[PDB]
Amino acid sequence: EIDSFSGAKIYPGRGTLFVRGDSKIFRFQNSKSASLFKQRKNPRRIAWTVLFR
Amino acid sequence: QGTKFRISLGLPVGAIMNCADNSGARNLYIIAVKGSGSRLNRLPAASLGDMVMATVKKGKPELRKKVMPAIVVRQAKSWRRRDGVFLYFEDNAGVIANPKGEMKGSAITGPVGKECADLWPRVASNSGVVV
Amino acid sequence: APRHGHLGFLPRKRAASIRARVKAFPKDDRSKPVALTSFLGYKAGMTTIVRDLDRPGSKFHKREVVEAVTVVDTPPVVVVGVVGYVETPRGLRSLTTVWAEHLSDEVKRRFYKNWYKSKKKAFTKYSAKYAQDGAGIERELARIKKYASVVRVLVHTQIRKTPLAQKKAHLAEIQLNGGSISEKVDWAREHFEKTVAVDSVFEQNEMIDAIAVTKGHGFEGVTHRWGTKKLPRKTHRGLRKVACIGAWHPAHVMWSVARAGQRGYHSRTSINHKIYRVGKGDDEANGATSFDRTKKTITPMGGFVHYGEIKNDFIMVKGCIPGNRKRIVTLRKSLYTNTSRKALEEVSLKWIDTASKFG
RNA sequence: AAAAUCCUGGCCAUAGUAGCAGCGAUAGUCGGGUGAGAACCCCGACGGCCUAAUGGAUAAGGGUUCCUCAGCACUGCUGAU
RNA sequence: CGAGAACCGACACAGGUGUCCAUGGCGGCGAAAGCCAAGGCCUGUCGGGAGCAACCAACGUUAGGGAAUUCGGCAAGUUAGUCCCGUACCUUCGGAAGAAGGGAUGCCUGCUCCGGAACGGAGCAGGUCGCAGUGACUCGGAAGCUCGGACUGUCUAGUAAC
RNA sequence: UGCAUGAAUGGAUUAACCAGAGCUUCACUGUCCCAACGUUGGGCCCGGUGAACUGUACAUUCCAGUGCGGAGUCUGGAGAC
RNA sequence: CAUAUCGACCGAGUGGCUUGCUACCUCGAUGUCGGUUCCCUCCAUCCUGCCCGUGCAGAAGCGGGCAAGGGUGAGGUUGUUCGCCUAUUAAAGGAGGUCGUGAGCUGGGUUUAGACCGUCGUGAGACAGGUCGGCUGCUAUCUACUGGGUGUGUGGUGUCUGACAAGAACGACCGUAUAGUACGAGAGGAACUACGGUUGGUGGCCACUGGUGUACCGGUUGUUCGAGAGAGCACGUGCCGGGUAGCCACGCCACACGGGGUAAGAGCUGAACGCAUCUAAGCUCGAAACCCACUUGGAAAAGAGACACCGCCGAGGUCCCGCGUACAAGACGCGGUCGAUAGACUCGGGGUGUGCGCGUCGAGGUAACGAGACGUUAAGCCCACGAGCACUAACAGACCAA
Repeated sequence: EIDSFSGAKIYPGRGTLFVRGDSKIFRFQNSKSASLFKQRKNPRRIAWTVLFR
Repeated sequence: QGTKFRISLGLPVGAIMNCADNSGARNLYIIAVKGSGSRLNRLPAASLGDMVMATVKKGKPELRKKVMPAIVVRQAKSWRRRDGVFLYFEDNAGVIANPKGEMKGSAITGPVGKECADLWPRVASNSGVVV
Repeated sequence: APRHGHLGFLPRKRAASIRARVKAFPKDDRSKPVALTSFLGYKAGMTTIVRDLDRPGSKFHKREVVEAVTVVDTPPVVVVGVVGYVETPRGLRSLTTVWAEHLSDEVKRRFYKNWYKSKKKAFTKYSAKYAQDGAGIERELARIKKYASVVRVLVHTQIRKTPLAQKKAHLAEIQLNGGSISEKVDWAREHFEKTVAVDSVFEQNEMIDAIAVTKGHGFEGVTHRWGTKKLPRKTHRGLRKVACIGAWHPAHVMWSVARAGQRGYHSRTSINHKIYRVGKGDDEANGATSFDRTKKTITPMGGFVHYGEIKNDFIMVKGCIPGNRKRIVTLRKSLYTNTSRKALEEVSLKWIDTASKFG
């Protein structure tokens, strides 16, 4: 259970999964990388992202 | 029976949502949902899993006008879980259904929640996608 | 009508003490006693958990999320002083105590280390004056001849390590329900000199009431007191004002009907909280886990709320009420009412959610 | 005269209560001077307000309100040198 | 003095009361907004304290729904400047019309055209940042049906503006 | 088929105009569902300043009854430091 | 086939929701209709519980009994009450409280002064006709209630007791298994019980989704500070984009059973009256209702409580200081160097979205100049959270007390 935008781990009992229009969009660690995604932003580009660097 | 999943009520009455297909559906608007209670400043409530009565605001066919029912497929408001924490995702949702509970429209646009299937099969059935 | 709000808790004052004082205690047979029938430390905020479903008749016997919820930090706590009570008519009244020569090195505030000279303010429980026996004898004699009433112990939760707490310990007496009496009296005496933890009276799956003062603001209007209807628009601009309260012979209204006053604060128990987990902060694992002295199992990264990190003895009380909030002090109990049967010594706790609160 | 929503005066409760906030102008603060006494009288610094006007010159109207010195019982929505 | 204390209004009254300064700077169409000089002021003259509760006056932001509210969309909101494109029924041919609707808009570098010239105006090419370029401020929401009175104008000083 | 329209007591109709009356649509939005949080001035406490309305008397009332038939004050109860 | 059900004539009542009467009360004035909001009640019960009857096969009903615990809405026209209509619903009952409710709101209607139309009148003007416009005063003395204090009556710290008080803390529905079974020619089509879920109500909480977020970061128009940089104003954010914490709901969690006693009813044993009889004594069961259970309050319950310990020359407490898990004043809670209570700093964790400057490129332009692009730069700026850390400030000291 890993975040698929920011990266790392996802806590055992938190972290959402939302669904977009047609099925798409995955989890979140939380509201952090979330709104970051909402604004069009790519995690492989900004600051500490596991995906980053 | 049991949703087995906690749900917060995303949309109240007079709310406008999108049918994820009926025939000539469009955007139904919510009228009281199943047997439900009330209180001062009640704001009826509704949420995924709860059968709702509704009218077809948009349309095309002479579906528009009204009567109903339909079940809310998806909602924007959180959920619950059994495993993780859960989601809200899409826009809200709703599919018209017969008293049988079957859809009155062959295809359902959009996804559907897992424990909506449990409440009513056939609705989940012609899902197209679950989860 | 229905009437707005519900009578029950009354009048709805403020709350004396920001420590809960349980009105009733479990009644027991086949018991120790605990002394600390109630035992508690207090709140950190909480996330959620994935739990295996327990043993229902039901099909669900798999992973499902429940709000693993408000993990409160407890314990250990020490009971210094078992107090007897004996003889009516009137009511319960204290007898004599016991003692303890251990004195947590912080129990000065709200206790010992009072100025030797008398102070205008009343002195709290402090003692250098000791008679362990004498108290014991007094109780025993006032057992056979006179009476005694249920005995309890003083308790005081230490802030060994909690975010922002001090030597101050605000503890209240918790009763011990053993068997006859004299058997139990012995028990509270043994667990006198000595200290305790949650893992004593407690058990995962076991249901417990929880009590604490609600957090909340001072006086507010009718609407968000017991709920009342706002409006109609006229005096809409003004604050919600209920129609006149009572009109007739008494000019004043006792009412029992919608009045502005303090809110927030409280003192109310919750019933049948399940206690999904028991815990710690020390590392223990069935298999290899992180090393380098990792931390508590459930504390979110980023800390939790204002008062962060947990690294010691915990408790998880699902569907967190908690009947109060952040860094206050809830009191545990035993489940007096009970409904469903107890679950198990432990729950599966497949996953715990750890994430910064924000984000 | 006990009386007329009676006339005139005096006086109690109301109350140490309401008002001294509301306005597109939210305005002061730190040192110092004088003084029996200084939050608001004066000096400096810092911070602000007004720009068809809270600036400049005037009509009517007021009538000495102008200037100086000495004052504080009166007046000044608190105090006042 | 000539006025949020020297005038009229019983008052050191948020009211009322004529003339000239309309050429101070940036801004911009501007005697507009906003900001700032010169000049004036801290006298629209009671202060001190509590994260300062309820309740009230003004007001900001509120997810999803979007007039379900209500006698009535009252209140609030929406639109907004400028240029280009484009613009229906009807009509007294004037109008309707800014109908509607669609696009553009900043900064920087180098230029062309109009003019005697402006610290005037209109364009061109290239480079370039932001979620957003009339970035604040200033700044219309639009369309249709019906009734009445043709129109601008007048009126119950102080509940009626039709 | 007008209870009881009608021609300068003007009839009909009408482009433009309108803080005029009624209705519909798109757009919008805390009007509403259903309320929350925050901002400023009050409110609360403190120093100073300081009124007015109103007042037959008595008065801690409540449930009933009675009475000129709509009583805190009569009657019976209840409650009340 | 009176009495499953419907039920006239006539006769006897009960209620005090409609209407009328009283012309009894008020004309030195008891503010209108309708609506709204907020509380209580009535039955004579609409649903739910337990029952009886049936013209009760079943299913679905119809009628009756006990029973008031809980429940019993949203909209379109109209000022409307009423009522008509639509879709939901278990059902969308009716009535009283000065036709409850204007020192609470609204002001659409009635019923002021303006005006039009119709009708009537010679006319002023009228109408139990229609229409457009047309105002809502007061600083609470007493009493009443909601909450908070100070005292009096019957040393202090901590923990409890429970007289009593409040609750609907739960109500209801759908689906599956039962079962395509029983019952039925067939069509059709149950139940006990066990489960899943929804709705309405109630309490609490914010990990998740969502809102706000005039903290913050960015973009950008106008203008002023000469440009650049960096900034002010545009109501108290110019506008647009994003959004942390917190607070929230549209989000999430939790809210039984069971036992005891009864009603209607079903029965047992059983006489009066040798039989019969559920009743007269006795007894077994039996409602969503009653009591308990459960949640909340509660030593001012005047029989004013109990227990343990500390203490009477010092136990404790108030003030003080630093802060909040608290808060309108007051109160409450925590810490005070035997210290991590608050701030600073650093780090962690977060928000924006890459800074100034310089270098290269850039449509072009002799050139000057040049919107903009890339690199430096996960930059820069910022944070109401956490940790580390005694650096700074919790000093100093006062007072009360048997």
